Amino acid sequence: MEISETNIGIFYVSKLLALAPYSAKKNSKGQLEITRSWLFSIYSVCLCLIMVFLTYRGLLFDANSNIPVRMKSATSKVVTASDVSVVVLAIVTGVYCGMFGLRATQELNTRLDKIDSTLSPYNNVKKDRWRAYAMATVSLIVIGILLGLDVGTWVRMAQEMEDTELNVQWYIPFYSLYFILTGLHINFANTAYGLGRRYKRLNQMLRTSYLSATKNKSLLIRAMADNHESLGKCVRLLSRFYGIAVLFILVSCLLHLVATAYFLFLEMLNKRDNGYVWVQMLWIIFHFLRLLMVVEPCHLAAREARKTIQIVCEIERKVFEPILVEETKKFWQQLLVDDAEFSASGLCRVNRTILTSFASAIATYLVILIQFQK
Amino acid sequence: MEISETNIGIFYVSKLLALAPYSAKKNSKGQLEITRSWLFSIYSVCLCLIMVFLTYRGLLFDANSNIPVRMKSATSKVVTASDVSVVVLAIVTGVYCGMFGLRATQELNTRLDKIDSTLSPYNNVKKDRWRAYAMATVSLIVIGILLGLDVGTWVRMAQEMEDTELNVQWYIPFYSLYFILTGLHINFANTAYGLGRRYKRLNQMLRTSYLSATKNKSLLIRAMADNHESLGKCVRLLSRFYGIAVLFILVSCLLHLVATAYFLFLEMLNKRDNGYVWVQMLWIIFHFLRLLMVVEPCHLAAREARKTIQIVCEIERKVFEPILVEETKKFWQQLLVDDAEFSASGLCRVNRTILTSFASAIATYLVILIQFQK
Amino acid sequence: MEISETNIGIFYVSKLLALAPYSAKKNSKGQLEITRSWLFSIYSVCLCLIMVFLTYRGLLFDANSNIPVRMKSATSKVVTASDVSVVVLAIVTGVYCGMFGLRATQELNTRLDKIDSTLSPYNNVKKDRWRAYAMATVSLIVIGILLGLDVGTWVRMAQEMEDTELNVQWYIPFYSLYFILTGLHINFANTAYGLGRRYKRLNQMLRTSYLSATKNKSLLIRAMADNHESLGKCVRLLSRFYGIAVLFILVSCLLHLVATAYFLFLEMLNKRDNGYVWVQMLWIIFHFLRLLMVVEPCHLAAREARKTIQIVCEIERKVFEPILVEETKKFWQQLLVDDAEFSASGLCRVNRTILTSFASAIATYLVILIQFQK
Amino acid sequence: MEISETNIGIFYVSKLLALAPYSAKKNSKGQLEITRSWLFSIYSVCLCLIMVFLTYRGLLFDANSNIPVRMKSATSKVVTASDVSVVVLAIVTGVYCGMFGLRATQELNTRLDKIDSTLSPYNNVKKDRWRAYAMATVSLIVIGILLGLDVGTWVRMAQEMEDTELNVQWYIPFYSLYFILTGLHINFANTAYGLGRRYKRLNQMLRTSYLSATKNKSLLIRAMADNHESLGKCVRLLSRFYGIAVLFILVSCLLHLVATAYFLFLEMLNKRDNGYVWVQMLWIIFHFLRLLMVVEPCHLAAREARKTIQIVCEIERKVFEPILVEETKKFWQQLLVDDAEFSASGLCRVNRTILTSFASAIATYLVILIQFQK
Ligand SMILES: OC[C@H]1O[C@](O)(CO)[C@@H](O)[C@@H]1O
Ligand SMILES: OC[C@H]1O[C@](O)(CO)[C@@H](O)[C@@H]1O
Ligand SMILES: OC[C@H]1O[C@](O)(CO)[C@@H](O)[C@@H]1O
Ligand SMILES: OC[C@H]1O[C@](O)(CO)[C@@H](O)[C@@H]1O
Repeated sequence: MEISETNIGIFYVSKLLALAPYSAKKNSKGQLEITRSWLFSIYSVCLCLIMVFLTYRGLLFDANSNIPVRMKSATSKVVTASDVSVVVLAIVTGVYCGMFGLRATQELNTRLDKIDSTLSPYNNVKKDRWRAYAMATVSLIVIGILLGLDVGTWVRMAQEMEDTELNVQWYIPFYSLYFILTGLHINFANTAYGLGRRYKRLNQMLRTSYLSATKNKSLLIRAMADNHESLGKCVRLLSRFYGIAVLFILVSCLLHLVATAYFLFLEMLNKRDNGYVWVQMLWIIFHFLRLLMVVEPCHLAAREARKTIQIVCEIERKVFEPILVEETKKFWQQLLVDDAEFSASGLCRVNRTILTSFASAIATYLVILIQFQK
Repeated sequence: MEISETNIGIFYVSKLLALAPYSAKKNSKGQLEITRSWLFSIYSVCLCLIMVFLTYRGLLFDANSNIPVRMKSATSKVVTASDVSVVVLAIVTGVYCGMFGLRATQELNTRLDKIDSTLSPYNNVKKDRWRAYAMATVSLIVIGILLGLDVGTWVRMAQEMEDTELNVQWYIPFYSLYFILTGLHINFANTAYGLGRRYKRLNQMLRTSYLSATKNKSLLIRAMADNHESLGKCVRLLSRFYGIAVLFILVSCLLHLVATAYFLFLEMLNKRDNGYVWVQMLWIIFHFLRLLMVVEPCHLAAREARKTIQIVCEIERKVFEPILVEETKKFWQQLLVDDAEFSASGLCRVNRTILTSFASAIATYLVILIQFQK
Repeated sequence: MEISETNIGIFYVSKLLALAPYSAKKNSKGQLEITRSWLFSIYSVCLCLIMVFLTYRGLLFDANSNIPVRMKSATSKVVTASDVSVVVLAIVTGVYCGMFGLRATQELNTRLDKIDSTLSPYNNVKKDRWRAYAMATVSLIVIGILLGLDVGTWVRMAQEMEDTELNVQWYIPFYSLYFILTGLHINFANTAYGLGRRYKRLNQMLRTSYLSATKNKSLLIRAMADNHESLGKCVRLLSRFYGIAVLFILVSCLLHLVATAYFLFLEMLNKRDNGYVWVQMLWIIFHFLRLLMVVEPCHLAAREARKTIQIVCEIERKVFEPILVEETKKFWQQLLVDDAEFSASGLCRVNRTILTSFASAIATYLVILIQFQK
Repeated sequence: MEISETNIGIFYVSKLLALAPYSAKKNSKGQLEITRSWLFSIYSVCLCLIMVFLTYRGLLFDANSNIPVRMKSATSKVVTASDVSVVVLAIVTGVYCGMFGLRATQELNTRLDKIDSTLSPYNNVKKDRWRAYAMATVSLIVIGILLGLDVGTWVRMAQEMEDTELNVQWYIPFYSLYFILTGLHINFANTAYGLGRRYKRLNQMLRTSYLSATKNKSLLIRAMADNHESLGKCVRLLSRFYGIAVLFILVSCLLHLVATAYFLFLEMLNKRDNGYVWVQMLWIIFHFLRLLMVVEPCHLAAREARKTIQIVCEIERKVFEPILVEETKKFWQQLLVDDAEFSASGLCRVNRTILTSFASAIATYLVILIQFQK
């Protein structure tokens, strides 16, 4: 995860949501330093364990309730349990990654500091801060009104048939855990989008400074080679930090994209109220947007990294000095060798192609289950 | 999309079908210039919106009609809605690509002009114009008689049980939108086939001029290197212009190849008239041909681009001059680096392998659905 | 397809089976010449058309017979029609490839002649002839007793309930077409195995002559580079000749591996005679062996082609002369560039990985269909 | 398989379990020599044949018993037969690989001896021996208590309804064969983990000795190039030795991960005793751990092999001598050329991506079968 004074609200939100128990303390030479927060580590572990235990306790309390609200069936129980358990797994993986990842975070931030140090000409900070804050605020607000609307529609259905108020607020830990899931998505989307933006700036350096004695050109070549190595290693560091968390996030998103669609189809077939149908449509849209927050930044970063050698050849021809050509040859050898694709801890490569495979899964399941219903 | 006086009827047809609101005006130095047509942009947006609203209005009017003609079932409604909605999505994506794509079209045509400028020896214009016009006319005619036959068979079935004339002409916007889909297929097939033909000419240059002082050979090497870069970038420009349109076209084609087959199987099982069965067989053949108009040109272009280094090695050995060998080394470095595969906006690579995967999908669905029917 | 005096019986059998209407006439300078046989081309087209029409006529005659023997059901009809039609498609594709492939065959044989010309030290002809003749004889004999056993078991079942003799010999064209399918498999297996054996000899040249003035070493380097180009181009020529025929062969083999397994499962569930069960087990084994006659030779050829640069590096280090090192550098550049994987006309790459995918299909279908039966 | 005095207990256990009929005899010059044990080869073949015949005899004896214990159904019979037969196939493949693999084992051990000879600085033997012995003991113990618990729960269920003691001990050969399967897993996990650890040491050599006259640096470069070749060839030797055994192990693991899950779901639906449910949960966990003993070591080895050129570039820049740079260029050419991914005899590449595909299979089957049950 990325820690910087460009956008420190994201780090504070992640720490609040028990996903980054860290401390951001400066020294005199700038260089924001990330240290382990022992007071916040125990807070994160306690909050994660308490929230998971609470949502599971509410889950089995609804299951054992006299009139169940959310899980009253042989199949509704299984699907609701799968949804809650996959959300719990995503939360636990995010907390585990944020806890035992201090060294990876420190190394990634140290590399990013040197990356930003030599990217001055197109280092526009205000726009980056505004974009990051807007993305975080929009994500938190959309999930806030989504959880509020979900509470409202479930309250409406429960009151349709202490009545049910405690039965429906038994899922408050579930929505609190959804909040932590949104925070984890915010963190990963910020880090990957920052890596992609730095790759864009790296591509821009060679695109404008060269395709427009002279040892400054050789210095720029060496600095950009170091920058491309640092970005390629930062992608690997991110894959070490949130690789399994992103895997479980993708699994949760696929499971939700299947289960919410199945619930919407069943509810439409039963010819019930329009509120639950609209809420499930909003949930499907939100799940699609959530999926377009992990595959999209990784795809952008990989595509921008791949677009460096294709411009490096241009300097390879548009050079005459015997030293700068050798330097560009080394850079070309790098880009022939380097590969900066995000990996979900080695199981899969996160990019837009997943969007196809997920569909190839969903269009399968939605073809099977529906045909079993009718 | 490609604009040239070699075949200007395709551009005029695309502009008529609300898919290319552009103006082709020359200057004195040849160089056909493509400008944004503000009068035609509003016409395109109005036609697209009106056509989509009209086909949807007819869709729900048939659904709410006293005796529905095309959608009278719980499953027929869903499948017909899926077909109409996927056609609508393809049309909307094509219009959106043709509207917000002026810069990409201008850059692609500017690059293609320089490509054709230095490909004189095998620049045969009359055959290219005849082939493009024949392909466009055949596509439009086949879809015309197909829509006419579909109107006829649906009229026959509707009259089998204002009677039904307004109910059956409620789908005239649907067939008008199918016409725009055919026009979009024509446009993409023309552009991709032109890129492939230029790749073939590029391969022919090095295949005949070298495998048969002398600085003309070095000049030809440099010109062909520039040509291969321009073609590789033109493939990327096309992937930027029609990348998502081709994705939605492939999705529509897969959905139709499944739905038309399911309808044919159901209709054969019900033992009804032979006209609808033959019309659906023709529709399946047309959908297969439509699929063999996006994967086929992209596959041809990629295969012809891949067949350049495999001939570049021949000059790499069949050269003696110290400068021409270095030039061929740079060209070889390009072809080792370059990749000219069309991408459907990053989700998938369009080639003949899709034909396999589509089958692996269809043979799945046609195995499931049929087993659910029997 | 490969024509040589090393094994001319395979070519004669292929010509007899309407799969190679060619003439093998020598000139004084050795160099067996393949010419188009106009007398045999019309024979091949007539035999193919007559056989296809005859098997289809018998198919619909059994379907319309008073007591059908092989197709008396709603599903048995469909599965039997699929089997017969896929066999017919394979036969038609093989005949079409053998007819409009004179130029490809001539070029492939011309390249193979030069390949064998400079592979003298390990050119062992008697073993190659014996292996090819044994493979062809074993394939023909196994299919002969398989068709005989199939005739016997179907006669037994038909007589269990002109009685049925004409109804059961209505499928004699089907088994005659199976004979042509076996001949096509023999042809492709001979050609691909010859390409693989020549790749093995090429790998052996560099493995023994170098890893054991001296311009003979440079001559050997140049000759082996030419040989590797000729083999890589011969693989492409074979992919042009039998690319679609191999695709339809793989489709037929997958369809048969599914259908025969489904029939065996159904017959075991019905608790009928053991003869049909054993015949279907033999048919499944034969279909598996048939599949291990297209993926196996292509996989062997690709694996042996890939094992050339991995030994080329050895000479790259074990050389001292400034000219031989440059020659080995060119050879290494080839093997870095070259790719000699057989392609089924671009849809898929034929290798052992298909064996996995086929299973991933079969284990799917055999899981679905069976669960639908019980 | 790896034979060394570092861990000789694994070899002795494998020989005892009829998976390595070899003899480890030293000569005076160290260099542990592996010879074929004719006394142990016949013992291995007899034990394998007797065990397979015994488990099959017990299988059909339970099937033909008056009151079947494990297979009393139309589907339970099929699933139990599939499990037992896939275990038998894995055992037979392991025995066949261990018998006809003397040359491959000898070559692999000879290469590994030279690998370990020049890896002295980080050659820590005590930790390697402790880790290997602990892994083997833990695997054997976990499978021992698992088979004991399985015997106990099956005895409990059988006594719930000579009573059944001989019927339940009719599966003692099945659990004895499971022991041999565990031994095969131990052998492959030891060999692949040793290859990965040697790759780690190779990566460490260049990571510490260079990234910290001088011909010792060139000597180290040459030695590490030879080491990387030897490791790449040792991976190929392992793929030759246990390639098909690992394929059948993966097939068995997938079949078990599906069948045990189906049994657990059915047993939970039937609302039976908790002991069988907990035993099946333990079996699922053990099968997952077994799967994380073939994909995990191969993935680690491939990932560590891929992390060599990415550090080789560092010496490529951090060198000044004209000879050491040329040596590093040759090493870079290797790592650009080399590929050290384990292959299951060419059908598939064993890595963590399989974990995804297996899930994509399981999540399919568990979606189908369950929907067929309800
Ligand atoms: O409660 C929120 C979660 O449960 C569902 O609403 C099920 O209807 C899912 O769509 C969503 O992920
Ligand atoms: O109306 C044309 C469209 O609707 C169908 O005819 C359904 O029968 C499809 O085959 C076709 O794509
Ligand atoms: O007639 C031979 C063909 O038909 C079947 O026997 C069906 O039982 C198939 O197994 C085989 O391919
Ligand atoms: O007997 C052990 C084997 O049989 C099962 O227990 C079936 O319940 C499997 O889980 C296991 O692989």
